Amino acid sequence: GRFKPLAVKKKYAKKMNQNKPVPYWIRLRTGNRIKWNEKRRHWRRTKLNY
Amino acid sequence: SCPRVQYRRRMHYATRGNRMKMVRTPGNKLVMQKRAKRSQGIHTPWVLGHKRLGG
Amino acid sequence: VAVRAKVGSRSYVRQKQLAKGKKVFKIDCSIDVLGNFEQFFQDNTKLNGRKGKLSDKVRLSMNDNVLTISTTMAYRKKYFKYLTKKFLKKKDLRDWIRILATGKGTYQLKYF
Amino acid sequence: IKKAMRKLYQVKAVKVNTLIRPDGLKKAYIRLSAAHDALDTANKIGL
Amino acid sequence: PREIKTLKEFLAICSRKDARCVKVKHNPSATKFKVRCSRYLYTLVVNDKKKADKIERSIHPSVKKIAVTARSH
Amino acid sequence: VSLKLQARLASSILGCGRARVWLDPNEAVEIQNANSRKSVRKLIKDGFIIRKPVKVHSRARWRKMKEAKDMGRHNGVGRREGSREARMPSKELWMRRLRILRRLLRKYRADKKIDRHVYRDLYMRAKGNVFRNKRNLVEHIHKIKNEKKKER
RNA sequence: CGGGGAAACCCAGGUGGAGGCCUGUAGCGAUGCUGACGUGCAAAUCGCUCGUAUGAUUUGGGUAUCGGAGCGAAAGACUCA
RNA sequence: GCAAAGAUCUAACGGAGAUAUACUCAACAUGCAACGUUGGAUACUGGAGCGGGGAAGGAUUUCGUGCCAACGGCACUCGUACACGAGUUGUUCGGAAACUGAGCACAACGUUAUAUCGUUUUGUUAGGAAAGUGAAGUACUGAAAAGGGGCAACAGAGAACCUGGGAUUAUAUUCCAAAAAGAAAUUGCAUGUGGG
RNA sequence: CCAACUGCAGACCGUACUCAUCACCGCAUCAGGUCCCCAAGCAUAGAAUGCUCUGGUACAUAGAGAAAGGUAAACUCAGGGAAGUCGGCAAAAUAGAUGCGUAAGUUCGCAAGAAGCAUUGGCUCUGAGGGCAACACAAAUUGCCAACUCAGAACUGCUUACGGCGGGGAAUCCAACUGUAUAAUUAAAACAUAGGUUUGU
RNA sequence: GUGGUAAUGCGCCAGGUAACAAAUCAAUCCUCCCACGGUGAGCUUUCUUUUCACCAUAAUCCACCUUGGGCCUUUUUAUCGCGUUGUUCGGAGCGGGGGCUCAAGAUUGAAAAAUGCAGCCAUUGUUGUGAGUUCUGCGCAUUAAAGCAAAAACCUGGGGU
Ligand SMILES: [K+]
Ligand SMILES: [Mg+2]
Ligand SMILES: [Mg+2]
Ligand SMILES: [Mg+2]
Ligand SMILES: [Mg+2]
Ligand SMILES: [Mg+2]
Ligand SMILES: [Mg+2]
Ligand SMILES: [Mg+2]
Ligand SMILES: [Mg+2]
Ligand SMILES: [Mg+2]
Ligand SMILES: [Mg+2]
Ligand SMILES: [Mg+2]
Ligand SMILES: [Mg+2]
Ligand SMILES: [Mg+2]
Ligand SMILES: [Mg+2]
Ligand SMILES: [Mg+2]
Ligand SMILES: [Mg+2]
Ligand SMILES: [Mg+2]
Ligand SMILES: [Mg+2]
Ligand SMILES: [Mg+2]
Ligand SMILES: [Mg+2]
Ligand SMILES: [Mg+2]
Ligand SMILES: [Mg+2]
Ligand SMILES: [Mg+2]
Ligand SMILES: [Mg+2]
Ligand SMILES: [Mg+2]
Ligand SMILES: [Mg+2]
Ligand SMILES: [Mg+2]
Ligand SMILES: [Mg+2]
Ligand SMILES: [Mg+2]
Ligand SMILES: [Mg+2]
Ligand SMILES: [Mg+2]
Ligand SMILES: [Mg+2]
Ligand SMILES: [Mg+2]
Ligand code: NA
Ligand code: NA
Ligand code: NA
Repeated sequence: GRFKPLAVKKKYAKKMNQNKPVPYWIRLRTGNRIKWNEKRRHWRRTKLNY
Repeated sequence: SCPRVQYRRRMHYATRGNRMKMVRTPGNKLVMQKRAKRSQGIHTPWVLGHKRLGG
Repeated sequence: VAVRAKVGSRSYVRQKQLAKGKKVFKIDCSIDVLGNFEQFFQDNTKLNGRKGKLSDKVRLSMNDNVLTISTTMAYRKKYFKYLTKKFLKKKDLRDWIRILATGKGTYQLKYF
Repeated sequence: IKKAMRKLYQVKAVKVNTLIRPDGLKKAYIRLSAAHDALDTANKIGL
Repeated sequence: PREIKTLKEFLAICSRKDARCVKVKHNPSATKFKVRCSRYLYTLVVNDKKKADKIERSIHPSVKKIAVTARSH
Repeated sequence: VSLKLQARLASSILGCGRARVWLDPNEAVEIQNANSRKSVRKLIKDGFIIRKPVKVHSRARWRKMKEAKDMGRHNGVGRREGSREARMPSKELWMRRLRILRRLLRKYRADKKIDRHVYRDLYMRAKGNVFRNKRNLVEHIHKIKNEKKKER
């Protein structure tokens, strides 16, 4: 609901900023192994519980 | 049919300090407005009778 | 409420009357069929719960495409709009002609 | 924020409203005193 | 909002250094002079047009006079 | 094409449910072009979107039945489901009767038809359930006055 | 408040609204069908029927007592399947 | 096996999702089934609501434009899915600043080989010297006032603001600009007008 | 020094959305679980139950369609009426309101809705029950007006016809009673209870 | 500081507010129904002076009739009077005549038509009665071997300054 402390809000904001796909040019680098993020999180699959 | 109202001041429990009244506005809407608490008023000492003072 | 009502008394319902007054209503039909209209009102304006037989209490006149009703009894202005719609229902004009109030005591015919 | 507006641009702010966004940054809505034109200030800023 | 009962009091208020403007409102049978001032809006009601004209004419030129109308919708 | 956005905005602007918003089925191209509340307001002004009236719920049958009931129909032995006390509370009946009797006695004492002694005598009897109605009490008062006249 | 009585008291009509009182919703439970289901909607649920429903009543948040210890209107019940 | 919660029908528009054919053959007997939107019809929820707002819990699921590989145990042109770009505005609303409750336990003291133990609101810490101030006379300086410091209620106490808006795609008792659409209340410090 | 007027200033954090037959817990968009506020019309005693305007919904895989055998918050059944079965299990059955009437037993409170008998529709009428306005005693009367309930009469009709709503009687055993209680096979005669008694101080 | 016989009106220490339960009966705001009237829409083969919708007024201020409590002064009451739906009050001052106060409404205005709504540069614009509702008032007598939190902050007085 409405209430949360600011520190909790900032932790949730960092997770929101992290939840993104790999930019395409990263796959073109010499000797690259990254294909997908593999740390993607969906709100309805795994809980953070902050 | 009829109108139904909501709380507007972020406290949704009907305690003695959160009494409401229903008022119709110039825009023809029905809204809740908070009713102030009231004091019992000035009294003589409790041991002497506890009566309300004139004037 | 003070006096219990009887079924048999439903044969005579009498309108209230104007104490020291006389009301006037006018319908502006300015916009061939000026007949079949005054007489339509004459034989279809209910008075004292009885159609037709308009005595001296209600009077009509059709002047310059305008129809006036002068009465000393209490009538709602809505009643003559109701009669006008009943009239326009028969001739099948309701899709073009409409009636709108234009002032106190005054109705007017208009186009859609 | 009001004092910084006065220093950085020669404008006077009559009202500052603030919020903290869900991504963590702070945003300010700043109203000028109607003796300055926000459009001209925006043009000078370059936006 | 406060009422003013007298022309003398209305003049004294209209001449204060904080009277921003006076809105003149015409009603079917009365005229209302409303002075914005600083904390309160002051209203003087006149029921006579012959006096209302002299009041509308006796205005200082430091204060602005505004005719109240229904503004563009 | 989908006019969901226009229907939602028109519901918000006109202040009704979606069942009362009417979108013209021949002006779909025009309605497709409105993306803001301002544009939808212009559509409403031009008449491609209108508000329908509510459905009818008529009270005519109830009014006719009420006329019959006031005349005295449909309330016999076979139509009663609640108990007599639930239909007409005896405490309410007693309160009405006693208030009537006390008001009558006050009027007579103020108008000087009876004195304080007769008032005080009848007040306690009215509390004691000696008089069944206003006419009963009035007849008792008249009997008192007649006997007093003869003896005096 | 009416009637009776030497007295002590007795008979009757109202008013009033008591109770771990009665019938019955919401709530809190769980009798019978030994009904459904029994690789379930569900690692205990569903339907009808049934107990109680102003009290030793039901319920939110806070707070206090645990592992040979705690808590228990006492079933070796319950202490995160 | 995908059977509780009664139920859909019709036309037009949209879409690759059709009216999709070798001879022969006018059409049936050789392209079925299924979908979104608008209008119309028919029903259901039935104010202890598949209505409108909040706490706990969740944390972008919210809004717009696209897209339809996987996922939404049938389906999809649709989605709480996927991509890109956006959105939460307060002197007065809730909290804190600033109350006390059931309670907690820092200091002090005691105990223990061991503090990671005990006491700590029945007016109240500690064998216990726990007060740092106004005022008088420019900071300074030094008389009174037993019982140390703090936490614990977003439903108890406390708490100065109301309507209108043609003002959003999405926020509003928070946004609106001098005719502030406007009308108020309240706190701090300074001017001057009257009175001490 | 004291209002009041006027000038200037009024800091911090929260604020999207959800709150559930899809946003929370139950491995899931699971017929389970989860605190608070607002609450319309008619029938009716009514927050029972049935239907409806406002707001909401047509989402839960569908189509064609007379097998047997199932499940049901689905029905009937001639004659008999518990013969069935461990056992009337299940089903049937009673039923609202008003008047009359009501046994043994009893801690005098009850038992009791004991048991039982009768009436009830529709239509047209009649009566009763009120308010405030105008030392001398039938203003003991004139006018105006509301809201519903109860009682009586004439005429007329039944195919006994929505929903909702106790079956009753005579006895034995146990426990005084209301309550609690083996979450997931035991709700009892078990536990508690008021009352009685004893012990330490 | 100052008026009125008075109830009471105007410019360190001691009390009070915060501060607390049931039922009954009245209840205001608000909701619903009805009567009368204005505006729009529906039905119309027939019938229907008809059926449906709408007719709005926020905080904050000015001035000053009704109900319910407490009290003052004058006339002094008694087996007797006053009063509630209800379990009661009076020489420790009942009732009547005049007043003083408090609580809750009302009625004037200001705000405020300049707003809102609905037909279409113009029209409209509402006043009465029932029923239900816990604010509030009935001041602080619900079972009771049950008797119904506290503090900050604030208010008034007694004293001296
Ligand atoms: K199969
Ligand atoms: Mg009784
Ligand atoms: Mg009971
Ligand atoms: Mg019961
Ligand atoms: Mg055992
Ligand atoms: Mg199937
Ligand atoms: Mg089904
Ligand atoms: Mg239905
Ligand atoms: Mg959380
Ligand atoms: Mg699928
Ligand atoms: Mg995503
Ligand atoms: Mg903020
Ligand atoms: Mg404590
Ligand atoms: Mg301490
Ligand atoms: Mg604290
Ligand atoms: Mg609070
Ligand atoms: Mg606040
Ligand atoms: Mg929103
Ligand atoms: Mg919000
Ligand atoms: Mg909810
Ligand atoms: Mg579920
Ligand atoms: Mg989950
Ligand atoms: Mg129900
Ligand atoms: Mg038989
Ligand atoms: Mg046998
Ligand atoms: Mg046998
Ligand atoms: Mg059985
Ligand atoms: Mg019987
Ligand atoms: Mg027992
Ligand atoms: Mg029992
Ligand atoms: Mg068990
Ligand atoms: Mg069992
Ligand atoms: Mg036992
Ligand atoms: Mg009460
Ligand atoms: Na079974
Ligand atoms: Na109901
Ligand atoms: Na048979």
